[PDB]
Amino acid sequence: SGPIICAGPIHSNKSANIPHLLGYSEKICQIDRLIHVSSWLRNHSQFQGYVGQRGGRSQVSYYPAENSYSRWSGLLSPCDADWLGMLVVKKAKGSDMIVPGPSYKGKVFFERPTFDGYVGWGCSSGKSRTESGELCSSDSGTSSGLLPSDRVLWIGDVACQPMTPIPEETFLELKSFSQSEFPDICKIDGVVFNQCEGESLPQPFDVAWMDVGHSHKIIMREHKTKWVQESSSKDFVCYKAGTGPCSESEEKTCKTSGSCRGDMQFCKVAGCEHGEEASEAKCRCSLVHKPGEVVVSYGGMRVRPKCYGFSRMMATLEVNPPEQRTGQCTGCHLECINGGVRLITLTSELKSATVCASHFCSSATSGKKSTEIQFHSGSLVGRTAIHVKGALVDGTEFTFEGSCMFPDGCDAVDCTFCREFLKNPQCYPAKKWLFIIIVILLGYAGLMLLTNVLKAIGIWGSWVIAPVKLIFAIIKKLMRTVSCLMGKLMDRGRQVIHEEI
Amino acid sequence: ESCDEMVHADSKLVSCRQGSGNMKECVTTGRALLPAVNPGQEACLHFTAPGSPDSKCLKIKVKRINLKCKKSSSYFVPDARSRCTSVRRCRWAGDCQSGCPPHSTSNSFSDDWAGKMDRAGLGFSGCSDGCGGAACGCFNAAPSCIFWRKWVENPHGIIWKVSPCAAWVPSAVIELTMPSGEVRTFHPMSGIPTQVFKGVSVTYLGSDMEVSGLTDLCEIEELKSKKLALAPCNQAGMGVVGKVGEIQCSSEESARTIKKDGCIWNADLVGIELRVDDAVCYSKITSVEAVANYSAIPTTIGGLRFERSHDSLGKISGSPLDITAIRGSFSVNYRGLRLSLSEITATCTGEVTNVSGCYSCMTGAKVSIKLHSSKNSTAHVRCKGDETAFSVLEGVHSYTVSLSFDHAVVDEQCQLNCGGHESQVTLKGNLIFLDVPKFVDGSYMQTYHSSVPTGANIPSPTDWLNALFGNGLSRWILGVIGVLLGGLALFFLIMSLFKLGTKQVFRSR
Ligand SMILES: *[C@@H]1O[C@H](CO)[C@@H](O[C@@H]2O[C@H](CO)[C@@H](O)[C@H](O)[C@H]2NC(C)=O)[C@H](O)[C@H]1NC(C)=O
Ligand SMILES: *[C@@H]1O[C@H](CO)[C@@H](O)[C@H](O)[C@H]1NC(C)=O
Ligand SMILES: *[C@@H]1O[C@H](CO)[C@@H](O)[C@H](O)[C@H]1NC(C)=O
Ligand SMILES: *[C@@H]1O[C@H](CO)[C@@H](O)[C@H](O)[C@H]1NC(C)=O
Ligand SMILES: *[C@@H]1O[C@H](CO)[C@@H](O)[C@H](O)[C@H]1NC(C)=O
Repeated sequence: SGPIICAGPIHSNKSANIPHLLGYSEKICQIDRLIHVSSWLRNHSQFQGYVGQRGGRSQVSYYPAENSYSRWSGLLSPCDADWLGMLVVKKAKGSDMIVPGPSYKGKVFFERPTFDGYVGWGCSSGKSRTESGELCSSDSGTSSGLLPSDRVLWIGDVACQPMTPIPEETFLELKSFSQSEFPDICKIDGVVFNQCEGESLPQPFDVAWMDVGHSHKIIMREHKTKWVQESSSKDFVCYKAGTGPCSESEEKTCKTSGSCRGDMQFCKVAGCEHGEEASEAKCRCSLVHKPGEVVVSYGGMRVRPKCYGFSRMMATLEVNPPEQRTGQCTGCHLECINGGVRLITLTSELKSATVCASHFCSSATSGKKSTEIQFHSGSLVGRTAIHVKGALVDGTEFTFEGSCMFPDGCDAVDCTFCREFLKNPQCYPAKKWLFIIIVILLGYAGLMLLTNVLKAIGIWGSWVIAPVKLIFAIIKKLMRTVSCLMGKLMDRGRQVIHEEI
Repeated sequence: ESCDEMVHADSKLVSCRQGSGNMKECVTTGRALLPAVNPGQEACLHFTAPGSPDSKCLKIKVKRINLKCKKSSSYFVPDARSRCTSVRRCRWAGDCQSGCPPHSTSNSFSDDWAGKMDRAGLGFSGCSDGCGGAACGCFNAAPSCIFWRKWVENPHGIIWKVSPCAAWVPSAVIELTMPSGEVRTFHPMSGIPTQVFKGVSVTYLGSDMEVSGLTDLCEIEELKSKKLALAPCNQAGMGVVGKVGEIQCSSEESARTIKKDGCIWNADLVGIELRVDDAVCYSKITSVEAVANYSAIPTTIGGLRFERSHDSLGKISGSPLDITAIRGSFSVNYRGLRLSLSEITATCTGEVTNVSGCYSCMTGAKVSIKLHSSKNSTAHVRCKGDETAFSVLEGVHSYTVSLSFDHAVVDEQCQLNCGGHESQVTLKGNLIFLDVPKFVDGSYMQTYHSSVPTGANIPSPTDWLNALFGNGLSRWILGVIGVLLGGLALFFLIMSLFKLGTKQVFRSR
């Protein structure tokens, strides 16, 4: 859970040397003692002393606190990678601000990965960070010459590893694609990203990022990862019992020589041999605890990244004052052709309009420029107060007024109910005479065919079939005169036959 | 400058005052039952004071009486795509041993996940089993663990405003005015008040004209291009899969960018299937632009033409086809409105100039009068039939009023008075008859006329001939005899030649 090669150092010198070793195993043994910070301080910051007082590496505080990539030990921090030979950490710059993260009181040095690279901040001897982090305040507490491990801070969670380079052609297509995800970010830490002709006050935002090594990194929002154990040729670092790491010559020979005691995982690959031996183990070891190496599968093409992290960052947001409006129309005018107004629009076409007449309303046909609107025919007399309201395309709302002249006492109907109550104008004044003449002519030749009926009655022809039914009714009535004769005769005869006694 | 449907308001409830250089001032509480009248006219609330010889009016004017809808609730629907992320591990570390160690997944069990950001949206973390071994990239011959997270995002940036409602009760728009100088327009609904503006609340009572077919239907309206439609939708809160309303959100500040909090969504919309080593997901959501019964701006559902009206509240209106009728009424409730009375009499005299217009019509007859006044009082022109009020100005001016007559000649006498100077005027003119308007193709009406005159449509004497004949009692008889004689001889003289055209078909050719 953090102890990789050995326990925590103690140190005795007030100002020692830290000689540079050549063995990679010796290097990985050295990292666990928290010496990269000391090398970064004694080389450039001029500070004399040592960091990580009997605390080791696992006790370094993290701003995320409870976070992944920390329960393991094989992951490489950016400082370890930098001391392993990758890109040099840039010096502190006055144009880079500090994200308002955790409390900085009591800390002595921290680092932050930016868009261009990685930066680090610290103070000289006898000074420490304040609660905010603008200046180094002198404190008597940091004067005993010993600095505990918790005073070194790291921001965000990161994993860095060797990567396979790619041609630039497959990289640029990423940068454009990542720029289509956020049409809001314009400038990040003074680095152009888009063209918005306007900035705003930068605000912190926490995102993930992927490092390729060709340009100013890549911002990550959605992506699928894949952990691969690999462990092909060189993934194991180890030591001896108590003494520490073995010699460089032993490490070089162990991969090619014969009998080399070790874990069965290393045994199955190295080419180990077995035989009678004693307690003379030749740097026996195993495989270092780490999940492996990460790959990224962004929409098709895949790439192994140099670094992979999640942290806070400084950026701006686009701002635009779109509130301008337009007004209403541009010199529209209202006409009146026949029984209805006619709207005219010059700026653009008409989407929908609602004409309000004296005692009616109507909706425009919509679609054209010089639209025509017709009301109900029959009642548009007198002087009106036409009032229109509507909206055009491209977001404009327009209202207008106006009027026109319409017939006052003109109706102009041919033959309906509108005339019989009005014989005074009735459109053509010399028109009632036609009605009078026609009606009197029809009245005279609608009574002439009544005297013919009166003198020659047409029902006498039907007076020949009714007497037929009367004859049948009479025959039915006189039918009954026979039964009252025959039955009575039979009854009288039967009575007379039996009346003799 | 006109009025109609007087109610004379209510007196004896006013409480008089005094001070500040005349201007008696008053406060009143009461009620009224002004009629609805047709859209275009106005009904007023002529006030009175027991002592002062001045009055102030309160007129209600209606423009549109359309069939707008109610509003149970409102919400904002954003369009959403589907996004997914996946992470593969190997069974070598001390973090995972076999799938999910507990009964159910808790928190996220890992960092870097796209759920700690701001634009991520709602998510559902899950774990599953995938391939493991030498062929896949693990050092253990056991199935590996796959951790997947699914969410939704909103590229573009459209936003839909939805209001589920099935009432469709008649409504109207009115232009209320205070007595002094104020004018404000608002829209009452048939059953609910319209809030207190300055002490006057006016509510409408309709007839509840049922529509033919209208199930649960919601008016949806885009907020970028302003495109309106009617589509089925569910009530606020619960989201049933199938209709619009699955990405329910309430605030147009977190609707464009979907946030974890602020609104509620359902599951089974971003369903994820696991591959051999990764995870890819496809959305089952349906955009609101095509769901079911998605209509457009012009529609003819039932017997009502649902056009689009340009207002501030309820921007979807129905409309009848030919004329139709709705019999409703307003009910003004005034609580603490204040009115100022001059308490000074002034000269007021005038006479009419001309009358013209309709018979018993839908608009009445306009009468134009000319007045010479030295005050700001309100006239009270009254007659045998209707009565009207308006506002007179300083100096000499002319005004027009609407009076509804019944016969084809006007000779009545009025009793015009403004302030304190009751006098007499006269009337004179001729009027014509114009019937109810017909229907003509190409016109889409958008109003519910609230009154139609019928039952007095018959031909009449003593005017059927005044433009046909002379003018006089004996002239009528002389003209009748003349018109009877004018044609009898002509008709009965053609009898001689009638046979010449009648017997050709019945005799030799
Ligand atoms: C910190 O100081 C040490 C001490 O010189 C530097 O170590 C040197 O590294 C170079 C190349 O890596 C070697 O050629 C030298 O032999 C090293 N010096 C010694 C004394 O062994 C180290 O490079 C410095 N780190 C910096 C400047 O970032
Ligand atoms: C470090 O300590 C050793 C003795 O342990 C001493 O010889 C050496 O000079 C010290 N290094 C210094 C003082 O730089
Ligand atoms: C949509 O139209 C179909 C057509 O028949 C109808 O049956 C259905 O009820 C309509 N949908 C809704 C939600 O009313
Ligand atoms: C009626 O009088 C008014 C004066 O206000 C005048 O404008 C109008 O033309 C007159 N109309 C007729 C028909 O005399
Ligand atoms: C009377 O009315 C006119 C016009 O409406 C106005 O200018 C004037 O101020 C009014 N009189 C008073 C005393 O306010």
